[PDB]
Amino acid sequence: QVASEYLGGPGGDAFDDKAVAQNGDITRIEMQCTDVATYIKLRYGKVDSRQWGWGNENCIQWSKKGEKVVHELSSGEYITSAIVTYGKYVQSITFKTNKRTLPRCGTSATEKSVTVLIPGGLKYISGRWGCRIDGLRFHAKC
Amino acid sequence: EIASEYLGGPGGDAFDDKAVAQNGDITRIEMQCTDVATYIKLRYGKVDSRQWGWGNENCIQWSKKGEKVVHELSSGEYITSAIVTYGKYVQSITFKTNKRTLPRCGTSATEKSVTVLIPGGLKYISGRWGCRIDGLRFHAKC
Ligand SMILES: OC[C@H]1O[C@H](OC[C@H]2O[C@@H](O)[C@H](O)[C@@H](O)[C@@H]2O)[C@H](O)[C@@H](O)[C@@H]1O
Ligand SMILES: OC[C@H]1O[C@H](OC[C@H]2O[C@@H](O)[C@H](O)[C@@H](O)[C@@H]2O)[C@H](O)[C@@H](O)[C@@H]1O
Repeated sequence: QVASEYLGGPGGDAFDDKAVAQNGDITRIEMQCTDVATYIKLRYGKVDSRQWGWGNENCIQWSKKGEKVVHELSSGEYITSAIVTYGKYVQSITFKTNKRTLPRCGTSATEKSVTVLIPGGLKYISGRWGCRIDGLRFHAKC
Repeated sequence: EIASEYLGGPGGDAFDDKAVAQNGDITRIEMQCTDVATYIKLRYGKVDSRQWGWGNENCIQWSKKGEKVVHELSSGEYITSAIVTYGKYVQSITFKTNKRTLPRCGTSATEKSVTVLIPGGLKYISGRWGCRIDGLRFHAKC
């Protein structure tokens, strides 16, 4: 499908939820959130992706950890906007759906900012990960 | 049925290319470009819309005119995203296709920017126009 630019840095390892996303529309957003977003894990239909981020509890050597944040999406709800601040890593993520605006994951929003609009709803994400979210790319439905 | 938010201001007159777009897939982008974009005019198959912007030469009282740019799309090329900078008016537009990033229409600016994904490729545009492009909305094929 159509996809955004890659937003972030060259670290970590690549991930791509294309296949897992064939299980269904995004139904849930799970993230780990402190002054930065340290992982993301979407649910596609009934099937969670892997935890993309916070690879190891010893990641606490290099960033804060944060708290788990869960956003359950209702039937027919889809992500239509992502505001990302990023540099070497993704710093913060603000999602908005066709039904509501979700709180920012990552209280600091000082890095370069980009707003990606996804008419019809986000289908899935790809990017890079390790102890944090090194970068993200947003994929539309066609 | 999939369409972006409207990006721009309340001035000008509404336009909508839904009917003329029945003439075919977009084959050409014509714009007029100075420091800002002053009109847009897509070609649907063989058929142009009316010129959306630079209503008449008196508009030189309020902004520069600019020069005509034409991007010819090859068969099978479709517009997959647009980076739009806007406020009261559309300031600049950078179109991207499945094959290439195209030149921006308009130069650098301080206004708000968004990246619009256009799932399945752009079908047609709507918006508002007068002396320039008051706003744009992207209607996708998905
Ligand atoms: O996902 C971010 C980052 O995770 C891993 O690196 C963790 C830290 O390793 C230290 O050696 C380094 O000084 C820190 O900057 C790193 O955050 C992973 O190896 C790396 O590729 C990822 O970018
Ligand atoms: O599409 C831009 C604009 O075109 C027309 O207005 C031209 C200018 O008129 C002046 O009176 C005004 O002070 C300027 O801001 C305008 O650019 C049109 O009438 C208007 O609706 C459109 O917004």
